[PDB]
Amino acid sequence: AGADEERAETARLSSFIGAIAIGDLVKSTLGPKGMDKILLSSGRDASLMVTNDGATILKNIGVDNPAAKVLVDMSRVQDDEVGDGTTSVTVLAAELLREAESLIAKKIHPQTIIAGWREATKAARQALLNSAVDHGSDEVKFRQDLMNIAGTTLSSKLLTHHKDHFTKLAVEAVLRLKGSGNLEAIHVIKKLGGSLADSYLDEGFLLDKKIGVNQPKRIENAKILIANTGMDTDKIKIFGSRVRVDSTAKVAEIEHAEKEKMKEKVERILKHGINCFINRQLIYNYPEQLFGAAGVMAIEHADFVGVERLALVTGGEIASTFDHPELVKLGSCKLIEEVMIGEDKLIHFSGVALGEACTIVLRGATQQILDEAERSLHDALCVLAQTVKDSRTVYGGGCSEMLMAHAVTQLASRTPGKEAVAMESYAKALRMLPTIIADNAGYDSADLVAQLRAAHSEGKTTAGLDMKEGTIGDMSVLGITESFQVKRQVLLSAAEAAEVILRVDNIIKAAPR
Amino acid sequence: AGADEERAETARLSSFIGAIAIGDLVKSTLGPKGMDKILLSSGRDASLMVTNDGATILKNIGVDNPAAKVLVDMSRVQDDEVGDGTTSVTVLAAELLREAESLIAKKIHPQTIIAGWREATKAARQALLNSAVDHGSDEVKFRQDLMNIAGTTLSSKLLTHHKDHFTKLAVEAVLRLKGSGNLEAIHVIKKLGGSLADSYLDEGFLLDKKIGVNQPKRIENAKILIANTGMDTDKIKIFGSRVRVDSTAKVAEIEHAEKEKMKEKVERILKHGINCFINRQLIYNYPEQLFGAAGVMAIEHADFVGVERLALVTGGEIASTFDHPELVKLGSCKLIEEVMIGEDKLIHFSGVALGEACTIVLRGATQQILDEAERSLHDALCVLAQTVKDSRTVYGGGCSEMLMAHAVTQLASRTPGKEAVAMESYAKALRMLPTIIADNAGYDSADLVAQLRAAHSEGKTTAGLDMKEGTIGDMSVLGITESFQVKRQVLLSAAEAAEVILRVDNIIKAAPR
Amino acid sequence: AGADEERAETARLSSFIGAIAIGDLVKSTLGPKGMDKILLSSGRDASLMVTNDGATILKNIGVDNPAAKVLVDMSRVQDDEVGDGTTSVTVLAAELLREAESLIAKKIHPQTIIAGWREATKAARQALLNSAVDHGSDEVKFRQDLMNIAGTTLSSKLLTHHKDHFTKLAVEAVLRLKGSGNLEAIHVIKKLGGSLADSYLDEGFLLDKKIGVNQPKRIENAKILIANTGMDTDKIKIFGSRVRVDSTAKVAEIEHAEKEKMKEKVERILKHGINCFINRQLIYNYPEQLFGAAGVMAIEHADFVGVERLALVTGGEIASTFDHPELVKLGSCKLIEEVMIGEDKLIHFSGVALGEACTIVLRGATQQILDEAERSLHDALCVLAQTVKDSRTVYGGGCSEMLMAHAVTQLASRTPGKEAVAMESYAKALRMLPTIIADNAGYDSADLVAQLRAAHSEGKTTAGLDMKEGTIGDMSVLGITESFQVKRQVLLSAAEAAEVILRVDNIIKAAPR
Repeated sequence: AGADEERAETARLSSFIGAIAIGDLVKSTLGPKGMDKILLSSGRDASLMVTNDGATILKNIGVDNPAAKVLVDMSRVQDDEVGDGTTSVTVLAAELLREAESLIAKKIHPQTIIAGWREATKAARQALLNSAVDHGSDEVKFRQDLMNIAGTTLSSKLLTHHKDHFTKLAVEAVLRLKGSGNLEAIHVIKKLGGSLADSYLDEGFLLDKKIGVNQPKRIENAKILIANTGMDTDKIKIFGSRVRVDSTAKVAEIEHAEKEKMKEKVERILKHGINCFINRQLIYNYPEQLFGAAGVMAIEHADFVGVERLALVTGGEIASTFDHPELVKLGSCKLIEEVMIGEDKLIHFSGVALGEACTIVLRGATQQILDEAERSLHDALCVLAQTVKDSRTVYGGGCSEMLMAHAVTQLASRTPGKEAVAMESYAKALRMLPTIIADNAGYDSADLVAQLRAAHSEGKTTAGLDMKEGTIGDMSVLGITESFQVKRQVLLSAAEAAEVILRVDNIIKAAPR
Repeated sequence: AGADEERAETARLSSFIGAIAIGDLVKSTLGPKGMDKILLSSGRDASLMVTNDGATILKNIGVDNPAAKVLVDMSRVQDDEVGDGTTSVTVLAAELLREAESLIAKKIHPQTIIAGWREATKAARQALLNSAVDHGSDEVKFRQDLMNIAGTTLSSKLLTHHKDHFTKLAVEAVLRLKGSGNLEAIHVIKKLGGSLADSYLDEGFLLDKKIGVNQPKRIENAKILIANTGMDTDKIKIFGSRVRVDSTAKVAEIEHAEKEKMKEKVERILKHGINCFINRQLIYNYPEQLFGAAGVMAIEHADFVGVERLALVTGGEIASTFDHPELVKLGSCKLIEEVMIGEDKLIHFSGVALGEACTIVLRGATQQILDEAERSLHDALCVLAQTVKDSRTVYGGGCSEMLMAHAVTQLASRTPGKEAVAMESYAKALRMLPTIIADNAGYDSADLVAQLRAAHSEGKTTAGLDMKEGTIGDMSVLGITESFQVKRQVLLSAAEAAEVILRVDNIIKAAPR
Repeated sequence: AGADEERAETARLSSFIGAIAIGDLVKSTLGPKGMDKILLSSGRDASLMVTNDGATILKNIGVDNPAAKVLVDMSRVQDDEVGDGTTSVTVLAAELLREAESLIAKKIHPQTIIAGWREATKAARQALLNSAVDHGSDEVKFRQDLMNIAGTTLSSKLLTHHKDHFTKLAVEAVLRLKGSGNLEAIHVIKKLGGSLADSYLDEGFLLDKKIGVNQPKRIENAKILIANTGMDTDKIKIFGSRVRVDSTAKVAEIEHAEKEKMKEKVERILKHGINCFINRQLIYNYPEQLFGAAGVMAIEHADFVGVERLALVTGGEIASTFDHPELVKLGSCKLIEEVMIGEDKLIHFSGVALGEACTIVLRGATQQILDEAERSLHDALCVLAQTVKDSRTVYGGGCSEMLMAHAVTQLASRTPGKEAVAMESYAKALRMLPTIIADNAGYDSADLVAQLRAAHSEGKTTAGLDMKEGTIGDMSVLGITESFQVKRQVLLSAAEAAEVILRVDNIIKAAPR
């Protein structure tokens, strides 16, 4: 079957290599001051894709044959549950593998060593219920809505110079989302024109299409018409082919028949007061001359997904044949217009009666960075939704890591012999996270770690690493916090990821269903 | 893999090399006695293109991997707002990079150095509000229209002998152009025939087509008809199919139907007084005989772009079916005729009542050099149009640069330590421009630097580098002046390109896929 | 990387190499002795073209990449002014480059050297607006029409034993083209039959074609018909299909319909008295039988180019459908006939009322030399038109070059020696020409230079190199003269063309790395 199997030394090594390669790259991402990375790939990759979110970059590609992709895939479930904020879940699992060099010296029973992973659940659950997290969002909430965790997610990201304002905007978007919808109908677009606000919140839906140069500039008391069938007429579903009437003179009636399609469209249209027509496909030329005289703005080949979303927004319609007008059609009427804001022209649909669907339009600084904002909304939508629902968070700035480390030292003394040596090694791993945060800051590491441990040991969960100061301070005053979900899941599956490879000392031979 | 990550000094170096290569080529370009350059290259290039405009050449070719294309791109946005006259903006940006080698010797914090750019605000503005330059350009004007900057723009260019006259012509074009209509409707064609004037200005629009050998030579009562649909008839979209017939005689009735189509065209046409017909497509043969007898000039397969601009000029038309004659067509009426010019035959539309759109025609001797005028005219339109709107200029020949240099010298050593080195690096950058101007003309650079600084220091703004003289002289009488917004923007444009790579906060980075 | 690597020493070399190769071929050509050269290429070239005139050979073919084709191109512009006689302008420019080797001795600044070209304008102004010319050429003028300069142009050419008579003929040709035309409508052909005249002057246009086996030999009071559309008829619009009949009687109309086409052509034709028909395309067989019996000669697939000249000649016509015979057709009638010239069979159109367009028929002895005459006509027409318009001339045979040389020697010592070496070199360029004129004569070159200079110095412009004498004599008696503006342009042109690549030190490169 072309099976690739490695015995003892080689099998273990591949996991070891996979964990180390990813650790160095992800470590710089963490913290208020993160580093943006630039990735270039060939083969269905347009240009360098720069992702600040570690989970997004791993999901996108499958670089090579060594085992690590499955470990990567699991993080998505975590994302649906919580996901982002800052990425640290992958890093802790990778360092577990490094003491394995020490482990070979033990020389014969790795399985006994394994009982530590179940023990790790003990280590992780001890962390659970231990440490005051937060009071939690009531619902909507006035000032606790943001200016907290989203900013922290952003801090590692470059756009933060104007971006932090954008993050603040996103919570407003999440609060409106809760009501009856689901987790759908959120649309964001960006504009090349520069502004300090760098974004506007629209009460309705954003679209970009035009009938033609002629027609009135704006419409009011608008009525919206949506048609399943195109305005094109002649073919039927089967030719109706070679007609041959009895000279040129009667061929004219068929041309006349076209006029009948034109007239029906205007007669029915005039009574309603129709201000806008939206059709998802091709549109017949004849009606276009007629729309301009009437003062009605139509949209040719409107995208179906936008239209379908639009329908809940406008009260909906039953789309059928030209009978479609009047009562079978329901149309919202606040205002439809093409406004000209800043430079590039677009059409704004707004004032929806339903209130169950909304759209956001962004403005940028004008450059390569502008395309960055596309990925940027998506990060914001996910961070806030979970933070309000979980109602639980933990202190950032490495505050969480030092507290747990003091507790885990005790755990090694907890077990009489073999368990103790293995359990202690897991505990020392946590120490590196605080050390790395301080080192990139531009401050002396030795002074930092000694003072750090003393504050955590005392019992203050709030106290943590302050990079700006270069010393230890109160994290809570800063307002930096990490989502509660990211911490419980990493601890539970960090052990599971390493568990499938390392515990296997020998291989049978399968692959079925 | 394939990341092209470039860390610390290597990243800085790529910016450095791009700047030095560009400056040497462009330096000879700005001056009364510029050289002129020809590029051979190969592949999709013909042979020795010669461009005197630095901005045009940088955009045309993107030769290599190092970053500079985006910096180059920004020059064009400047062109819309003024652009050229002479190209000097690119040179100043490059020189600021040379001091960076000195900076590694300092080896402290590159961010700290960045402070000089921000205080460059007090430099660009120092150039501003200091030294009155002219005062005029209120609108139209008799002799201030040219014999100024346009001559200077072309002074560098070889075509100066006969062409300086052409430059004079271009401002007349801008005067008609000016209004609240921004920039629209400008068309220029060079012709293969030589005259002393080497160009005549047409009051209307120039086109090149003919109905056929028959029909009268001159209409002089010119009325214009434009049709969206061809004169061709048969298929409609309801064929009547491929057609039988018992005998050849029956097919005769079909010909007769074609005849009716001819008659409708003439009956309506004579009443209007129709003198010329222009159709943007193929034209059916039958009407052609009709037009010839009537004394009406028609154009087959007329280009659409000419028509839309022409419509603005004539007063417009509404293009529909054969109902098109009379009132639905406005038809302007001064003079339409085909006029022989020197060598090649062309058709001229003239006498436009609206006044918004006009056309320029150039002739020339008949040279490789002659095609040069097409790109040159575009440059001519851009320099003069902004000259009137800005209403402000600066002294050329290095006068502006030496003055600014005197102010920056005080700033340098006065501030102690780390900031002084940064401030002074920018300051001596200005020194190179005086050296570069004198060196290319055949005079000793060393002597020139000493004498130049002493005159500027005294307080005479007008005095500057005179290449023909070999020393210093009064710049204003020479006729060399620089656009007002080129100087505030150039300092800012030079500043941002180098600054962005040195910002983002450290970033040692690495990244996989 | 791209563009061609030239600046400093290598760039100078390309100009240098182009000048030396061209000078040897052209040097032989100068003067009555002048040597004819044979050039061979077999694909797109009929036979070796001797091309005695230097200007004609350089323009026809651009053999290679080095710069020289553009320098060559200017000479035609000179030709438009006059630019012929015997070629000398190109040679003087080339020798300017020879002492450039001396210039590397200076080893540092070529620009000081450049001021010498300006000096040349001062030096060359003593050759134009100076000396004396001839003061004849009233325009038209019956006896001063030729036997002068055209013979001189031909003196170099070998054919001038019977050829000189041909040159005399050409002025009559220039006189007839006098008017509002320019240079158009002149056709020249040659024949293989020998006669003393070697040529004949005809009243009209010559075309080689024949109708067919049948048809009258000659027509008088001839009327000319030209048709855009061929005489082929049947399918038009809607073939009426391919027809199967029910019986013999119905098919009567098809055969008869063809007859109507025949009837229109004959009945309309008879009233006019039609003697000849010319069609630029294929012709239908039925009319062909008619033309023979009627007494009318028709031409199948007549060349369109021949037809267009003929139209000015006959007063023209409007070409369309069979409505064409009568007033819409203008016929000029003298005599149209097919005649025998010595051996070959040709058709002659003659007796043009307009007089604006004419054709020349050359016969000749039966020689390689005979094809030389075709070469001669293009040169003949250009020489005479300019001579009447300029009203000024200079003495040939090297008389012009030596006089100028005496003046330039003084100039070198006037300037400082470093400058002087560069100025003197332009001056000694003139000296080589006297040596060449004598060398082709077979007389001793050393003796000739000494005696030549002494007579020119004295002040006699008329005195020059008498090749036949072996010493020096009166050029005017010989009748050899050069037009006045050939000299004005050569002196300005020779200097700056070379100067543009020597003026500049560093140049044209884009951005390799």
